[PDB]
This record gives sequence, structure tokens and C-alpha cells, in this order.
Amino acid sequence: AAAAAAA
Amino acid sequence: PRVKGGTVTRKRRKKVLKLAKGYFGSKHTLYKVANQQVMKSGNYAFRDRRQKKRDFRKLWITRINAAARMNGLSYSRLMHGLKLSGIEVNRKMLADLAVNDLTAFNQLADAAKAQLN
Amino acid sequence: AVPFRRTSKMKKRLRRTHFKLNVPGMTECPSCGEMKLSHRVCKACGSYNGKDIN
Amino acid sequence: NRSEVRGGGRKPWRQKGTGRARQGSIRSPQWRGGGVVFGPTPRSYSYKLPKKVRRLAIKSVLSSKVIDNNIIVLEDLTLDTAKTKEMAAILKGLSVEKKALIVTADANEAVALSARNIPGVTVVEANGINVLDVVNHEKLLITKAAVEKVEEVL
Amino acid sequence: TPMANASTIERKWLVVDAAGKTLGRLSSEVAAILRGKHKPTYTPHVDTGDHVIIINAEKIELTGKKLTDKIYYRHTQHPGGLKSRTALEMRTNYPEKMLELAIKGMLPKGSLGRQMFKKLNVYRGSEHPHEAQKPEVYELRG
Amino acid sequence: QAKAVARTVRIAPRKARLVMDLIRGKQVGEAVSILNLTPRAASPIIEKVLKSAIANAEHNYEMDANNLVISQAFVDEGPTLKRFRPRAMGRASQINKRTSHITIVVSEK
Amino acid sequence: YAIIKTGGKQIKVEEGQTVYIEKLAAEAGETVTFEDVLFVGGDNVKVGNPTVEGATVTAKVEKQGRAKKITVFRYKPKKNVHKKQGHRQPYTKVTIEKINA
RNA sequence: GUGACCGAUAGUGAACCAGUACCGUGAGGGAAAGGUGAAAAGCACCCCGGAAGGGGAGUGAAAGAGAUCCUGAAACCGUGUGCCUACAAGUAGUCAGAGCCCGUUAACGGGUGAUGGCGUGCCUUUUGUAGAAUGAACCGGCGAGUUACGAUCUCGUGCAA
RNA sequence: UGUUCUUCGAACAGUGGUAGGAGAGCGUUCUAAGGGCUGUGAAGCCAGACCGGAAGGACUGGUGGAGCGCUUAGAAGUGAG
RNA sequence: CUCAACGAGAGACUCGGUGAAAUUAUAGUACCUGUGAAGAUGCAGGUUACCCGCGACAGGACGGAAAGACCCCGUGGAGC
Repeated sequence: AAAAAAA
Repeated sequence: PRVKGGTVTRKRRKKVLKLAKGYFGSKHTLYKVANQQVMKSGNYAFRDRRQKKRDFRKLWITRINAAARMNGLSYSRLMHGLKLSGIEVNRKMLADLAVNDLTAFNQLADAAKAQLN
Repeated sequence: AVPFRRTSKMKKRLRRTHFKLNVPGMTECPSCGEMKLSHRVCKACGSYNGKDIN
Repeated sequence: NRSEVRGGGRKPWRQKGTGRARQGSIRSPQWRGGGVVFGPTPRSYSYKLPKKVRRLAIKSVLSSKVIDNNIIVLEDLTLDTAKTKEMAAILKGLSVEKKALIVTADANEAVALSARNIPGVTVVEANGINVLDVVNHEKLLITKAAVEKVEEVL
Repeated sequence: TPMANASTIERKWLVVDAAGKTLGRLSSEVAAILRGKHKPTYTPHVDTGDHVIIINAEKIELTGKKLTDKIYYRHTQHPGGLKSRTALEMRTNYPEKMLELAIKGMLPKGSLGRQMFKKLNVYRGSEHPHEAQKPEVYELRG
Repeated sequence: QAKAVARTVRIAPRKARLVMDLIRGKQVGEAVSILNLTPRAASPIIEKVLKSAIANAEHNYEMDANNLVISQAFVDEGPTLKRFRPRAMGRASQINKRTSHITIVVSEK
Repeated sequence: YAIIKTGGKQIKVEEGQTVYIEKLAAEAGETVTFEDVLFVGGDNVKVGNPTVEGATVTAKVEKQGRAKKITVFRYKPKKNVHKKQGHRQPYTKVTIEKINA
């Protein structure tokens, strides 16, 4: 996936 | 019993830091870079104690080549003449001091001239 | 926007070369002194060329 | 030990998410709360040599004191009063200046109450002899009854 | 223990004529002169070499088809900054920095290399303004 | 030579050095008037230390204060008071209330 | 000046000059001689068919001593290999006089 | 009453107004923090300063001993001074090396060093790391092959079918 | 360091090294033995151009103001990047 | 937007007062082409570059922040 959704 | 061990560690650190005196910046101040610099200096000291023995020799070869080319011969012909004109084992930095004491080098050069023909 | 390496002492001192501030334009007050900065009323005597105007 | 320190079992912070170490216990051995995994533990240092070695040890140390001429034999140890001045005069009369043993077969009370204030002198019974008092004092004063006891005891 | 000169070096002035030699074979000899390889008092860290003057730089020649094939590049720090000229255009207009680029290529790289580059003097022929130094004529070894 | 030390007054040392680097080495008659006009509000504290040093020269040694000159003008650091400032999302950043030792030594020229 | 090999390395010496050579024993305080002298010098005599007769150079031994200590530390820059060793090279200091031809 | 038990990051969490301060609605979690001097004899008095804080003068064996107060290291911050630095691309060292400045546990002396040659930190994990793979801002302290009971082997001692 | 001869010892050969195996040592705390330094100055701290093959150890000068070291052994809360 | 141009206020800029944080092996920390754990500020060859700042931009430092969430393994777990 490699989704950049860092919180 | 309990062992604290407070002083021997600081003695080691100060021995390393006094061995690393004169270094740039934090390398004469902080222990953990001073120890690495001292170890690297030990490797460099061993390597350069090996390398000095041959770069001095190449400097003396250069100076003997210049002094021989003043007299009309190259370095290789001069050394071949020295091995042919008797077995003379005259070492090369004494041959380099022989041009500080000219014209003693010219007489050995003429001795090389004599039996190359 | 994050410092990769820390600044050494020498680079910090080189950057702080121009951080110093200058001496003000201070001159002798003709009434009393000492001393009085140029183009301002003297705080001691309250005079300016040359009346006591406070 | 790590279990016996007065400390909670919770973890101070969660396992992931913070940029810190894991640190599952409040007082792990790397913490300031202590600290020891092994440590000293209460134990007995007692062990027994075989009996022939014990008899050989006591006989050999007695023979080594005999060949060094440090043995003094005093028959019956006659002491009139309970004063330690008389015992000090007796030790002075036999040229004893360093530490000494006094071996008494019947364990006389006048001998026992005396010479215990002198720091280098230890009064011991005939069967109460041992390796350390013989090697420690380097001179023994032994009665004839004590010799005639320890010859058949050991 | 061996001798190592420092602030006692005597430097002479030499005149090298480039009428018939190559770019080329003389440039290595001039670089060896500037390094000090001809003197027995050579010390590699103090620049024992001496001054040299080159005259008739326009009379230099180079063999083969290098007059149209040899290309000099002077790339800037800008994109698309590659500027090029042939050896004929570099000889015809000003061959002085042709000769100095040859010497700079054959000199060592460093502070001493930039120092020994300063002793080189290349002029369009056949006069030089260094007659006050009284230079001597040097003949090439070959 | 007379010496006056401030010893833990509330001023950051880096801000005091910005005045002390230029006040150093000057005559004391040309030193108070520099401090009056800079303004750089550590300079009243440096003025108090300077007048204390001049008075110590006049009263304890009688050094004829019109001939004095500043000799040593070093700034040291005192103990730091630790304060915490609340930030966004519960960060609790640290605030250092810096403290300096101001020392002025005057002597003859 | 004369050309002396006694190391086994070749050295160039003057009259009355103190030199440092390798640790030959010499029973220090006793006169030591060098017999393998090349190129006797002075009149600039060539050397050939070496160790010629009549080339005798004598010396006076003053000290049997130690050089400055060298800490020979070598480590491979990985692999946990460390090696520390001090070195103390012995020498012989002689004073050379009466060069003979 | 005794420790081949600890000595203030140790030893009880707690040598000190400690289950205290503080955190949590609550159950609960839970600190940091010892040392003047033998005796306060704890700086009378003078000067600067609003005060704090200093400089003299006294007490004291010591005041650099003056209220977190015995000794006081390092990271860090400064002030002076000897030698080098504004044409130089450097894991910052090492070998060679002139000049300048000093004299030591007098010893082929110490400090700084223009310039040349060589030279891509330490650890971990890897076939292979200068690695643009991991860890460390720095300094100081603490921090991981122990102990109980059995078994086996080597060595030593005692007695020996 | 290993082998031979063994006439103080000599000759010859060997001595890069990870995982690992074997051997010899240096330091820290406490205890037993004697012996010995200490306010005419201990431990600790700071500096030095000293010594040893290494871990390390001494000697001077300053600070410090009361304990420490040596020996042959023995135990370990036994050495930090 | 074609296609952007002015004007007002707050921050940013200067001065006075006070004053952090993420990060950080040391660092005197250029470019091109190659080489190399195969994408170099530090390696090799060459090309450039006096020393120290201030205001801006963000191409790189495989930037920082979270022991990748995807994929696989664990004879790990949990919910259905």
C-alpha cells in the first residue's frame, strides 16, 4: 500500500 | 563485598585524553572521540614508520639522479657502473651527502664512467 | 527544518563575530558633561546649544 | 533482587509510539531503583575435610612448632591468685614477648579468668586445640597433663 | 640527517625557445625544471625549483591532425556551459595559456603547484620584459 | 588593585558580555559615561559593580581614582533557575533563567 | 670523513662527532674499532674490492642506553582486533676519533 | 550481641517532618533531598549599593570555611598570553619538515607549526558497510555469566582393595 | 613460543587472524598474617618531558585536612563506549 | 484564470526587555565524471573557490518526527 498517513 | 571502582576509570580517561593532547576541537576534550583518534593515530604511526623507509629512499634516488645528470649519466647507468666498477656497496644517502661534499660524488661518477665502456 | 549536526564551538564563535554592538556617538557636553550623546539633550544639565531648556 | 524491590509491576510508558526505550518495569536492573540480578546471597561457607587430613594437619603443625623450638612445657601451671599480674610475670620469666597459647588439660578457672585481658594470649582446653590458634600465636605453653591427653586423643 | 634546504635556495632564470619543439615534449622538461628535479638540493616541500621564461609561444607546433581535432574545454558552473575551441584557434589568438595549461597539467596539484606555476612566464615572441633579471639561455636535453 | 563582584544577580551572561567586551580596557572616566548612554539594561548593574570597584580603590587603598583603568572584565555564570513553560498538546518545555557573576577589576595604567 | 658500516647500515662520520648506532656490546668504556671502512676520504680515495686493508676507524663508547619509547598500537578497523605493544630500541653511543687511512 | 553486609544513584520507597510532596474521580502509583567549624566563636565597625551582593577590618588552625557550608573532577561557559591563520576544498590524524617561543622526572627535549606524502570515524549485523543499513548530543555515576543442590571431566591432597 | 644438544646456555624453526579452545598476567573492594607511612601532612583531586612488552606502576610540585598502604593468602555486588 | 495589479491590518525586517524546542559520532562540511553494499561533502581523476555575516528559496544531506502499517516469517497473539 505504502500510504503516507503518519499521525 | 561491594566494589565501587571510581578512580581507575577516570585514570584511564585522563591517560587517553593526555595522549590526545593538541588535537582539533572536541578530539582533545571528549574521551569518546579522543580514543578513536588515538587508535587511528597508532595505525597511522605504524603505517608511516613503514612508509618513511621508502619515501626517504625515493628522495635520495631523485637527488642522485639530479647529480648524475649534471655529469652526463642517468641514474640507472650510474648504479650499473657502481655495481660493475668493483663491488662497492656505498649506500644512497651517503651518496646524497657526497654532493653536500662535492666533488667526492664526481670521483665516484668518474669511477662509474671508467668501466661502462 | 531540523539541524543535521550540532554547531561546533569555533563555528558558533565565528557567527558571533558581528553580534557585538558599537560605541554610541558620545561627545563632550559644553555645559558640564561627562559625556553627552550627539544630537540629544544632556541628561545631566538639561541644556542644548546652550539654553537650559530641560 | 529485581522481584524483591518495593516497586510496581506496571510499565511507565507503552511499548511503541514514544521515542524512548521500552522499559517494561519501573525498576529494571538498568534503572536507578536497583539494580542487581545476582548480588550477594545468604549462604554457609562450611565444609569438612576428611578426618585423616584433620589429624595429619594438627600433628604436622605440632611437629613444625616442635622443630622450631617454640614449645614450652609447664607442669600443672601452679597459680595462687586470680591476678593477671602473676600470669604476666610468668610470661616475662619465660622470655615470651609475642603472642602465645596456654593449653590446660583440666581447664582451671584461675588460668581461664586470667590471661584473657592480655591481647596476645589465648587460653584453650586440651581438646579445644585447633589449627588457627597454633599457626596464629607461634608459641604454645602446654602442660604435661595436656600432652598426656592429646597423645591418646590424637 | 641528510640535508634539507629552507630559505637558502638560489633561484636562477632560464629562457626556453619554442620555435621547433612540440607542445608537448618541452612542457614536461619545463615542469621538471620548475619542480627542481635538475638540482641535487631538491626537497619536496620547499619548492627548490627556479624561474623559466618561454618565448616564441606562437611558433609552437604539434604533430598529427591535432590542429583540428584537439579540443579545449572551459566548462562553467552553469547548465549548458560547455565552451570549446580547437587547438588552431587557441594557438592563433593566444597560445600563452595553451602553454600554461600544459604546464599546469604536468605540475603537481596543491599549494606548491600553484606556487611553482607563478615562476612560469610565457610570452608571445620573441622578447621578454625580464632582462633586468639577466636570464641565461637553457638548451633542452631532448 | 580593587575588585568588585556582583555574585548572583538576575541577568543572563551572554547579554552582559555584549557590554563588557567594549567596556574592557577603558579609563574609568570614559567608562561610566559609556554605560549611561548605551543603554542595554545590564549596564546599570555593570555601573554598580564599576562604582563599587572605584570606591574600593578610593577607600581601602587610596589609588587616586582619576588615574584608574579597567584591567579585568570577565563574566562568569551563576546557578540557573529552572522554569517550565506549557506548550501545545502537553509538551512542557524548559525555560532557563540564567544568572551571571559580574566582576570588574580596576588598577593603575 | 670516512664511510662506516656497522649497523648493518652505512653512516658518515667526522672526527670527534658523537653518533648513535645499533646495540653492539663493546664492554662500554672500552675502545671499539671499525674494520669494514669504505671510501676513506680526505684525499678522496675510491672504494673498490671492499674492506681494503689499512682502513681502521676507532671509537670511544660512553653509554649503553634506551631510545624514546614507542607505543606500537595496531587495530583492524572492525572485528574486535586490538594489539598494544611498547618498544624500547637499544643503541650504542660512540665518539669517533683518529680516522686512519 | 555479631557480620571477609551497604555507605547517600548504595543500603528499607523513605539516614533528611516519607508513604511526604506530586499525579489519578477512584483503586492505586510514588519521588528528590546527608556533611561549616572542635566550639557560632554565624563576619562588631568603615566604604559602594534602594536592597541583594561585594572590598577592607575582625573571630577562626584554615573565610578560596560565610549558610546545598568537607574535598571538590569532566561535559560547559569565560579572561589573558607563546606560536600559527583572510588563494584555501581537509574522517581533522600520522611521517617528513624550516621558522618562532620556552627550559624537562636532561632525556636522540617541550609548545606551535608554513609546506609535502599517505590516509573515507567507532560499534552492531552481514557474502560484502566509509556506508545513503543500526546505535550513540556530550560528560559523570549505575548497568549483564552469579548462587543453592546434584552429575561428569582435569588437576591437587589424604587413605588405599 | 616449540624441538634438539644441554658445556653459564647455545643452535634451528616459528610468531596476520573472525567464531572458538588453551595458558600467563595487570588493576578494584573486603578479610587473615607482620611491617610500615601519616597533621614535620593520609585517601582523594590537578600537572609533569618518568618506568614496565600490556593491562598498569612510581616520583616530584600545588589543593586537601584524616586515614592509608606493603606482604603471602583467601572471598567477590571484579574493570563500561 | 486569460493575467495578474494595487491598497489596509497581523506576523515576518530593525531596535529595547525576556526567551525555548525538535535534532545532534567528530567535523576546517564545493562541482563534474567514474568507483564502491550497484544513487558520494568526505574515495580517485580533473575543474573551480579570499575570511566572516544578514535577508530569502528549498535541490541534497537516501533530512527530522513514529524499532513500516503494505509483503513475508514466528510451530507469537487477539476478535469473529
